[PDB]
Amino acid sequence: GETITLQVGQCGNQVGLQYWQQLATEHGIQSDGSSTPYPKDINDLQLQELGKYRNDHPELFFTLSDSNTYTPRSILIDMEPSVIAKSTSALPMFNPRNVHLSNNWINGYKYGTEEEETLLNLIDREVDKCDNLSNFQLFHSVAGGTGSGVGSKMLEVISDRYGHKKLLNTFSIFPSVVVQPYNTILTLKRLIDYSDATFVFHNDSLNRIENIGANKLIALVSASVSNPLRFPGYMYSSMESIVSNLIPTPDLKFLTSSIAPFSTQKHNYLNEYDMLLELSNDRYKTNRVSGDTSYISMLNYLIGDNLDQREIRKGILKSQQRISFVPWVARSVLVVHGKKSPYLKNTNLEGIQVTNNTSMIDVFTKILKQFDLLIKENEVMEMFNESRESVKSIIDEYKACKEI
Amino acid sequence: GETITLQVGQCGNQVGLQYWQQLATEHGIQSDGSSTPRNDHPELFFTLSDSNTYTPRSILIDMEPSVIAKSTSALPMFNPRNVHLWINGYKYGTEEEETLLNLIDREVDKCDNLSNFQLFHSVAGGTGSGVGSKMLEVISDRYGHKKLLNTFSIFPSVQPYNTILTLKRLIDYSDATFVFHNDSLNRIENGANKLIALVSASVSNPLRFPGYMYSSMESIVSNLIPTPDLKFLTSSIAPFSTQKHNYLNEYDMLLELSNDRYKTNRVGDTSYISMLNYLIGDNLDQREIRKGILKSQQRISFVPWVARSVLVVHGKKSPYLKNTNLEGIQVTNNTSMIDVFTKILKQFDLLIKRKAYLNRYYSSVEEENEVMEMFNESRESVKSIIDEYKACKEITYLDDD
Amino acid sequence: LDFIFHFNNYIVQVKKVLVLLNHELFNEYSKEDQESIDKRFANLSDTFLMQYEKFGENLVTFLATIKQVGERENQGLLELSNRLELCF
Amino acid sequence: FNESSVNISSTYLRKVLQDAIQISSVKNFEYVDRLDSRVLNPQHGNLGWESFTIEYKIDDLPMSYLFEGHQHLQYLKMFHF
Amino acid sequence: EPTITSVDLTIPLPFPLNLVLNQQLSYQYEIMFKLLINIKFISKYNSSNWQEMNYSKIWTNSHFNSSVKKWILRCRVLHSRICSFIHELENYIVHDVIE
Amino acid sequence: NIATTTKSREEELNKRIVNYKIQLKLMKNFLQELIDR
Amino acid sequence: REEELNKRIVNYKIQLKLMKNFLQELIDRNN
Repeated sequence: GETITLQVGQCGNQVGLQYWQQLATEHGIQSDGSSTPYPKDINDLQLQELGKYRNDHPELFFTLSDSNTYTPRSILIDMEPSVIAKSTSALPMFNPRNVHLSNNWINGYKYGTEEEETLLNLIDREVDKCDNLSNFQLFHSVAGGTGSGVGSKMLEVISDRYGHKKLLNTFSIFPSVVVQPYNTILTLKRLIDYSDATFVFHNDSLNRIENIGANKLIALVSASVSNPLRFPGYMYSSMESIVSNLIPTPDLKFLTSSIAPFSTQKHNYLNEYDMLLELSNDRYKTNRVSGDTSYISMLNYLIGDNLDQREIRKGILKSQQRISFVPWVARSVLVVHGKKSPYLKNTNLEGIQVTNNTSMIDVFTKILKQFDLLIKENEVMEMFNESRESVKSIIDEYKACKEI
Repeated sequence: GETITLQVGQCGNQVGLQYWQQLATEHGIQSDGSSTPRNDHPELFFTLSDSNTYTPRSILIDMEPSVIAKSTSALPMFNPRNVHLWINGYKYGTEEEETLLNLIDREVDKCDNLSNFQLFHSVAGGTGSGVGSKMLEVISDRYGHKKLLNTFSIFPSVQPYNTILTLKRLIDYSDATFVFHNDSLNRIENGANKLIALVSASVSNPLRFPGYMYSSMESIVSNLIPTPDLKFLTSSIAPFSTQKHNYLNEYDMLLELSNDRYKTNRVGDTSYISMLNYLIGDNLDQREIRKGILKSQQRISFVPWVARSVLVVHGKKSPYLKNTNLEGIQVTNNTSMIDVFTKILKQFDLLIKRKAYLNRYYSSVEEENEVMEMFNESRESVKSIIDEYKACKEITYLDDD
Repeated sequence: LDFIFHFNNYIVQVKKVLVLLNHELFNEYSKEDQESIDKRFANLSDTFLMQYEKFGENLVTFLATIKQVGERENQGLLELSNRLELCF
Repeated sequence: FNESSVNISSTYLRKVLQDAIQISSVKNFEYVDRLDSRVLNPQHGNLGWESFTIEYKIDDLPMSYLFEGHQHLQYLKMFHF
Repeated sequence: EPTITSVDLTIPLPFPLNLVLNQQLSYQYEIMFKLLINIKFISKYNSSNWQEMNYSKIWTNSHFNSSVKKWILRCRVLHSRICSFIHELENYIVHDVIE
Repeated sequence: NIATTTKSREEELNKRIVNYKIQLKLMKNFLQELIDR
Repeated sequence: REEELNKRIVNYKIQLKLMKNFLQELIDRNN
């Protein structure tokens, strides 16, 4: 399958630029689109005295032209041209054709509605270059202005133009002003309605991790989620398969991610066993999680050369007891044995953990309380009421998740 | 067979200059007619002397000598012997009928086996449009219908009267008329004659650079004109070429050639009557073209009574153009002609109810009656073609009910 | 191929018949009755219908044959079958 | 694969294999030529899913004479599971 | 049968070129020559008949009655279908098989 | 049952027979030219 | 089913061999 990335808003563009530079670095694709010859495999031992061949899948994201030039499957949507200019200058490989240029959520939503035909033509143009499309990836901020309204309208348009036949992820960034709570609730309503799997990122928790920029961590997590897809292995290798393993019902679709920070410091993790235990720590999760949390699904990513199986097995066994699983979900912890890109010189391990826990009760409770405080033509107020009721519809559902 | 080009009016002469420059560049013929160091066949468009000089077969007609002088000076290999210098223009064409008839008969005698007449002219050209309208009549009368005519008429962006008077004869005598709008040409550019020249040069590519198939103009045209009434063609050109971000595959050329924004005439929903796509590259991958043909057939809305076939010609790029990337031209027959013809008729009716400028044409009682009957006939013919194109859309076209 | 060739020959022979139907050109060509004209048109009706239905029959049989052969042995004929089926 | 194992023909298998090679990351694989699909037992009661097997051709090398058929049969049993 | 069904082309070859272009190969080439000439000829018969059907004076005459007009329209559409079918068949045979 | 494979078995056999029908007929024509002299 | 094609193949192999032997016999006798 193929994945199409859409970036909306200033924050979305800032994240996407580093996300694409990360992917280009891993796959050895230079900023000008030229490809690098593939280094010989490390575990493919050979006898010893004493150019287009590849074994990865970079084209799952980049369109390989007839002239051996790669180009990302990205679409940049916003109104301020400064961020787009910076992004294009940093990465000339971006297709100029794919760029679209133009505070209140309603104004942005109406602008998206009026100019929906052009954006739709762009989406169809990108899809036409893809055979056997798999999913869409969205990088946008829930609150912030252009991103909220434009991303919500694009969400609805993509959801209903293709009959929901392809799943649609969402790398939403939550805000850390009088208009912000309204925007957050209004966008979260469409996130509930249309999105298939949402990665919640909280700026305050990102700042908590950082001080031990903020967009680099989001880029790293997003570019490490799809590691099995770009370097296929025994399991997964499909975006639908990864998501389906963490979403038991359509309602419990909000995922959160944990990141191991110490990928480079010379006091890095000793081995896989240590990192398996350290990943469960609550101080490195990207969403504030209390001690009353319970996990619905578990997924751990390991990225390194020739990982020791004994350490991984022992780490899984020890971590299974520590984690508090929801009563009606069987105790199951899964580890993804990803492959490190041969182009990267760094030999240290990296590991990203993706979880579906019940900590969303508190986060949406804070959002709901702020919205209720701020509330104290008429059509918009009806939409506000509908968003309030839709959010409560999963507040109570996540609460009921505790019960058999 | 050989082809004869007729250039009428200032716009026609400029477009013809660009067209002949393009053709000479493709065949490596220098400005003086000398060859440059065969598998191609420029003889279909150039006369070869026994002193190794190539001269165009075109005939230049214009009311003033400035345009012809510029055209001849720019391209010295034009033969000066072929240079000749609305109602007033048409009556003037009647006076010069003998000279023009002999002038065209000279070119016909000079070639070995004539195939078709090409005509470059502007419908909104005023007097030159009148002389071209007379040219069509005299040619069709003298040579019968064994030799077909192709007119690359440029449509308009007092003009309504001229457009209707020229369109009456364009409908009556032309055999396959291309439609070009300056509006869509300048929209694409966002000079303009370089698009028309490119389209016209590419339309005949299978003749000048022979391949396995489509070796004659009869085969090219017959695929697009099921009925002599529906004779107007819509041409589409892919502009994204020679840039770094070109179309990566011919398959994407086939898919993105159908965009309504690239068409050379103003278009909503349309039904295609016939299709033929040009692909011009040194090497063409067959399997990509098969996939693109299948997708194009499954995507495009054909009229019920047409065979629903999409034809892709595998043109060969000229040796004299160095290793340039793929380019392609699309020529279609749509039902979108009803919109532009309706626009022209609306303007004509609006300006015919108001006797704004008819004093320049109505000289007396007999002139009033003559112009009235002529205008009525033209209006009725245009309505007839609109009704025919509208009846093509429905499903009961072949029914006698 | 036989049917197409014979259809072209029939088209050529039709040109003679159409002279008699219309009057405006019959006088010009004769330089070198209602019942009879009705009979001529009635004859052309059945002849043309026969050719039309024969074309339909031949097309159906040809497509079926290509489809079976392409599915069995030849890969190249299968895509031709798909294209022709998408045509008619 | 939905239809019975007797209905599947060689041309359909070749089309499936080529399309799957183009879609996946094996199109850049060094020995993509050696890959070849087959159906083992075309019984009426066996569907496509119960018979399709992928076969890696090493007959072009002398190594194939070392690897007796029994080993290959045990390589096709484990693949089936 | 029309002569087109029975016109053949033969090319004797110099020694030793004829050893590689063996007579069995040239015979298989000759069969293709005959097939392609048949199809080319029919396409040339489909174009000339299309020229008359559209622009010959008798067919293009406007003074027919309604019934004859509809008959002519039906005949033109049927001939267009035959033309498209032949061009599709020739395209397959020549580009999808030979080239 | 015989194993099914991506390559068309019957196509190969049919092509062999056609190539064996060309050799036979060419040989017959040559022998006719040889005998009649 | 394909047994029948193989049978015809071998029959034509024999016929071709017979024709070639006929050529050799004729040439030997003429010499």
